[PDB]
Amino acid sequence: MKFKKPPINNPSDDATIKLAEAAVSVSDSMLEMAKVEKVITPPSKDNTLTIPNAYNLQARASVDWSGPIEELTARIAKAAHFRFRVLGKSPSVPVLISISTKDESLAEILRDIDYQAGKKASIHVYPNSQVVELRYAKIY
Amino acid sequence: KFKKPPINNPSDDATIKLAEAAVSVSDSMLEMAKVEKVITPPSKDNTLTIPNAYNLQARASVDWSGPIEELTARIAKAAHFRFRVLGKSPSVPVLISISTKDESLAEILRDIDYQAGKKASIHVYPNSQVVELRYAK
Amino acid sequence: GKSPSVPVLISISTKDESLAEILRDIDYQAGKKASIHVYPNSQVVELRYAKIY
Amino acid sequence: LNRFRYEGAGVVTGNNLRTSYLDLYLANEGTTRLAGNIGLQKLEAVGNGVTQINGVSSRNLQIVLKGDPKVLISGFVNLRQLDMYGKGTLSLYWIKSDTLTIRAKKAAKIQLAGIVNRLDVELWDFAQFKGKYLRAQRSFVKTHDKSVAEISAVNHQSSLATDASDIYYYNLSKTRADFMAFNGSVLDMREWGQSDLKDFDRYNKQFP
Amino acid sequence: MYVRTNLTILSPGWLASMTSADGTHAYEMQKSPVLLVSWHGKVMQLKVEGL
Amino acid sequence: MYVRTNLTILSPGWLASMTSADGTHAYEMQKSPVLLVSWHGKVMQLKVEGL
Amino acid sequence: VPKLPCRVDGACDATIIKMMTDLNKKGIKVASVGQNYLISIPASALFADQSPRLNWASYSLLNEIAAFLKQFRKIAITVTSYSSKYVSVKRERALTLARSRVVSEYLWSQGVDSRIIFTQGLGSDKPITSYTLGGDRSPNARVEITFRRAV
Amino acid sequence: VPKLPCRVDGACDATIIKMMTDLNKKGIKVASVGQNYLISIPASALFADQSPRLNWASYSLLNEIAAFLKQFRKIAITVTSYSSKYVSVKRERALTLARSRVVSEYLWSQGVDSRIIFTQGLGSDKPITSYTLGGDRSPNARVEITFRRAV
Amino acid sequence: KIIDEQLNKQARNLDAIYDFNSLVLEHNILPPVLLEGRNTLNLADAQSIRISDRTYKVAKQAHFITTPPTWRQYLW
Amino acid sequence: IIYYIQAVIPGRAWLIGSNGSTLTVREGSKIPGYGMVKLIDSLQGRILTSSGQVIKFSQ
Amino acid sequence: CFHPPYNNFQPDRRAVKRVGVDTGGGTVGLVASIYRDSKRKIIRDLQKQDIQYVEYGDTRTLIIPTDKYFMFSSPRLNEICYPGLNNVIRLLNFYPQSTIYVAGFTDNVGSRSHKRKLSQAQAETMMTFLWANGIAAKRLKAEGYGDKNAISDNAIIHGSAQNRRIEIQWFTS
Repeated sequence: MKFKKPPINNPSDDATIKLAEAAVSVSDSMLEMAKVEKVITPPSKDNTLTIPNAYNLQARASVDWSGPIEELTARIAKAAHFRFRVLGKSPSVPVLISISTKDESLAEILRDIDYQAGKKASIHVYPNSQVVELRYAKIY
Repeated sequence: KFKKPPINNPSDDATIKLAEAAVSVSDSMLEMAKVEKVITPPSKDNTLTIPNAYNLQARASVDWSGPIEELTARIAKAAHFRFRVLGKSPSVPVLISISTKDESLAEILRDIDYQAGKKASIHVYPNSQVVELRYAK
Repeated sequence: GKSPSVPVLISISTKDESLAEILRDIDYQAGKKASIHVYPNSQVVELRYAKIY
Repeated sequence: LNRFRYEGAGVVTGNNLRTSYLDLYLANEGTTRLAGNIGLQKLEAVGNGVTQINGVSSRNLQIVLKGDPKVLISGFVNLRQLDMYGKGTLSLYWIKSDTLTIRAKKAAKIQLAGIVNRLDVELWDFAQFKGKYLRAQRSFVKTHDKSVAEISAVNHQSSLATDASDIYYYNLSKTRADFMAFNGSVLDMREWGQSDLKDFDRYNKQFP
Repeated sequence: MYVRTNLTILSPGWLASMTSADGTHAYEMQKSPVLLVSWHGKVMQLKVEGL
Repeated sequence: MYVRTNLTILSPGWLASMTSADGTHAYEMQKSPVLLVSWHGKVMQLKVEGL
Repeated sequence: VPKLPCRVDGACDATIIKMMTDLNKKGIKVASVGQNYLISIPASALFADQSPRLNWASYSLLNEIAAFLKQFRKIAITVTSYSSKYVSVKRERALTLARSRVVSEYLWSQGVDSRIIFTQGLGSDKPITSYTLGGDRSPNARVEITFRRAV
Repeated sequence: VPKLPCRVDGACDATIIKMMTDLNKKGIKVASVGQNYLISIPASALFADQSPRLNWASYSLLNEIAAFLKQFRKIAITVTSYSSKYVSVKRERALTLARSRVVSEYLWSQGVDSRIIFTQGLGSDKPITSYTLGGDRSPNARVEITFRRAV
Repeated sequence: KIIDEQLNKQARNLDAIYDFNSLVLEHNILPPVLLEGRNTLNLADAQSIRISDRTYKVAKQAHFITTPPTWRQYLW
Repeated sequence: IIYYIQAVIPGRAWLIGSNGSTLTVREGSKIPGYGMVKLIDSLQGRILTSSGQVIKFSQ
Repeated sequence: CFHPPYNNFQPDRRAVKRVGVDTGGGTVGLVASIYRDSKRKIIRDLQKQDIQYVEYGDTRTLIIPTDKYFMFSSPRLNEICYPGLNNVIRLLNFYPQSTIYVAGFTDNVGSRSHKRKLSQAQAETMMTFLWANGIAAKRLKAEGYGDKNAISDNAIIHGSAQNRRIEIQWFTS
């Protein structure tokens, strides 16, 4: 004789309600901008050709890091047992990235690192020589 | 006997909506950076390859931050290779900044070329063991 | 058309009519501000604002 | 040439025979070479015979087997149903169909490759289903004790293992669901050294 | 405010900075009771008083 | 009086008005304690206190 | 004085000592030298035989080991999976990879504030016992957790 | 602050629960899902055989369901009337149209707080069961009221 | 106190969703801030109105930045 | 135009072109627009031919 | 005696163990068993859980909350509410001839393709789960829609929580 409905949770907070109500419109705006930009400029290639995948690079990982990139790439080189190398100089303005994902390939993690780097630094791998080498933007 | 759920599960509906929004905006931003990012082909990559000669595999602890001409002549003399230059020294000298304790001198020269970029370049002949510093016009 | 900034306000009080006459009635009530057309061959009800000024 | 039933240690060789349909019922070592282009719908081998057919193309075919044959057919067949209850081997070159039912009881060595829109697999015991190079839109596989199956699912994959049952997929299905009861196993057995291997996404990241 | 450390200070905006040859960073910036750095990929707060 | 909502104002008039891309409405009128809105075809009066 | 915490929260070193000795009496290998801590578990107390299915009671031991691992300050943990020789190389390589993936996912679900989880499995390439009579009961099949305490 | 109304007048959730349970045991189907509510009444509880006339006993039930519907806050109401095949198609459609019109008129003229009420009927054109043995006693002969609770 | 506790409770999705650091241009410069307006009408007085379809305003100009901001100087 | 791969046995393969045309190819075969296939792969879905292109599956 | 992992996909045997521990009267165990396996107490236990059961005419429908029964943003089936799933199996064993339509629904935020993929994946998950319990593969049809038809508005928080759902419809003949 009782009557219920399916979704029942622990109670909420109105400030969290207002935060989510901002966040939905923010998400829609960002989706709008990204869709229009992708439409107006068509890409040509991708970083898969720059970064292939070889054996021992198929170990898995899950991460949460929010710092300068150098400790992160040194740790991933120590995982891969690869020769780690730098090129150029890190500028006085540091490069900070934030990755919080779940169970990815090392190669896809590195491609995400390059994409979030964008026009500040670039990454390359010589797999046969087993080397991960970065290069900062040699400009300014 | 007992299995627990994850601790910071989004139990609350506001948390559900918020985390979903975060996932959506993360994938959108990664998409936009991907569609705007400029890459380079690994065939047209104007970079110095490894010269893979025998003598270039010594360990050196090198600190320098200044002109490049004395540095390349000094590492050539350390390598017992001949060295010459093709081009003219400009008024403002080419400047570099390299400090390391143990690398290959060959990839050190590769880093010299990479910091040089446009105005300078380097060739190496291993048969007649020479290093050539090529200036730009 | 373009919805103008000044809203177009319609008050209706009527019981037990048909849809077509409701449509014709409110199109008459709008008058010089808008127009309604119906394409029943394509099942499309279309309205238009007034291109004025 | 309508119905051909044979027993008793025969060798028949033929090529360039044109027919709409004929029914073969072979027994007791029929060594057959058929290098023609023949449509047919039914075939029966009683047991303990080896038969290789080069070229069969029909709109339809229904086949069951009873003994221990060693058969292989070349061509394209829109098969529907296949049941194996003995100690049989089978291999087809191409299949272009939509609905496939497979029942395996005792010992089957089946080698198929082609395009099937919907595949159902039942394996009971000592089944060795090598269905690699066989792309499927929908795959539904149920394996009981000591059954090994090799699948190549593309889009929708459903897998169940009771115990001591090996199920090896070979492609990244856009939807994967797997279950094991007592001692089952769902595994990839991929290569990992390819230049263009892709990882999972948020839609198929199922943890066994 | 003048601060010597070896972490990477993020939040309140630093006016100028320099580095040693060994990873020690030197910052000078406005007055704030609070700093916000990155340690090892974890963000940390820093309480400063005594102004 | 500076009023933001997503309703439609009726009675006192206003001097200026603008609308967002989502249907939000922003208005500009003189001092008044009350407002009129046709919310969903139904007339409502809104109380504004503390003028 | 109450404005600064006197210790890292959720830490009592007596309780840490007690749970370490409890795990050693339970039969779980715990070892350390300086800052490098390693713990080793045979796979027979977790999985089915040559299988990536998990017993229900094993979640309790997973809860206990997560409660131990919440104590220290950490950065990167590495979990490796090891097995015996069964059919191929691919079979046990995939088995170790799957087992490492499962234990990594549930560990990440639990609240251990490490920045990095590395998982890898190698199958049967580096055994630690020449006596190879047993199958999955033999202690060469195992899982290892390695990390370094920091400051 | 205290002069503002604490609740919507003429409303109590306990009264809502009690009257919907009474309707449910009375035999009229009550259906609640999300914010959209459905109430369906069999036709022979309201009319005589194939006839667009109201029996005098039906007005008590009509008053009851009107007092139920006034409790919520609505914008749009929709009523549908359905029947069985008798002679024609348009004859049954016209019967449903008349029935829905009559009940819509009475519900409007009673003090319910709707804004817009649509009425239409079709008859046998959208059945709900394969049991067509009964005539106007058949359970598919029905009237449905649907609305959405607005905030 | 409770809302500062809740904002510390939900942490990583907040700086995840408010990525300033991808918004930075090539030369470490904060992009400037723009505002929109749809369907403007203002009446000045009798016999005097002014309408416009879309309006846009620059709020604050672009400049150099030594660090990307966070949400803490907006929400704490 | 392009082609696509359908099923691969070790030695022979099934191919579908852009216009829906079908082919079954040997170890050595001739395809106009692409020439002569030198070798195939059965573990991988790649075809090595005289024109230097590599065929793949649908995405 | 039992296993929490879905009783290892065996035929679940609750009543015989119940009458065994009841005899440890026999008629008391019998009346307890016929109270427990009765459909009314099954529906009431589903109402004690968070599952919505609706019968109307001959079409029978079931509604399951995805946020409760699933790990977040995932096609992973959450393992906590296995008593609810056992109740689901025991109820749906009753009509072994009706075909099954199953569908999934999500809210209104994000990429439409992403919503469609998530709903179709969850639909295939539930379909596979039912397929793993003695149901022939021709008896099912799965579909995952996006936000094509809500039951409550997604601009208010509780309705937005209500909107995503799992829908199970089945017929009679």
